[PDB]
Amino acid sequence: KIRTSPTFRRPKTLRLRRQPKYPRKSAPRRNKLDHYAIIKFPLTTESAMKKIEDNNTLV
RNA sequence: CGACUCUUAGCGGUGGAUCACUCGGCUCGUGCGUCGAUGAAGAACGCAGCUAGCUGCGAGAAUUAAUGUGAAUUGCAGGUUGAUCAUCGACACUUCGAACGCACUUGCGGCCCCGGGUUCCUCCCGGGGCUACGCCUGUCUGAGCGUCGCU
Ligand SMILES: [Mg+2]
Ligand SMILES: [Mg+2]
Ligand SMILES: [Mg+2]
Ligand SMILES: [Mg+2]
Ligand SMILES: [Mg+2]
Repeated sequence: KIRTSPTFRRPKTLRLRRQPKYPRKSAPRRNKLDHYAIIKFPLTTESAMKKIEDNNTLV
């Protein structure tokens, strides 16, 4: 071939993709942060009740 | 006289000594002599109907399963096919931390696979699995006017 540049760079190298012979974890972790765990409980204070009454919103 | 002061005694205060108790120490001896990338020691934050501390525990959060035991736990409520305790082999085990995508603000990514938008056509949202350094054996892809062999 021809060398038109004075510098030497590391040649392009083919690299494989991970192909494990066994998953490291037996099962995926259950999603502990779900919709039931998102909401804990509503608020019942004076400001919350007024906010529900007028602003059409929940707390 | 009366006040004040002093002494002694009774009683009452003040104080917490002495004595008697002791689920604590100290010392000696005996058997065993076991941590961690399958993530340790340590730290942080959370978890109880009423819970601050101590203790216990980890979003399955003062505990799940299993076994033994056999009618309680208790401060107040409430509700034998096994209550409560103990054992502990199944399961689970938040964030940091050797701490591991990059940094330490919990900020910013990349790749692959799923569920929402789509009805993959790409974005966007959610979920899951990987993405640290060094090193060993093997595999693949390479480099060298290094040593050569055929053209
Ligand atoms: Mg006196
Ligand atoms: Mg608490
Ligand atoms: Mg049980
Ligand atoms: Mg039982
Ligand atoms: Mg900064």
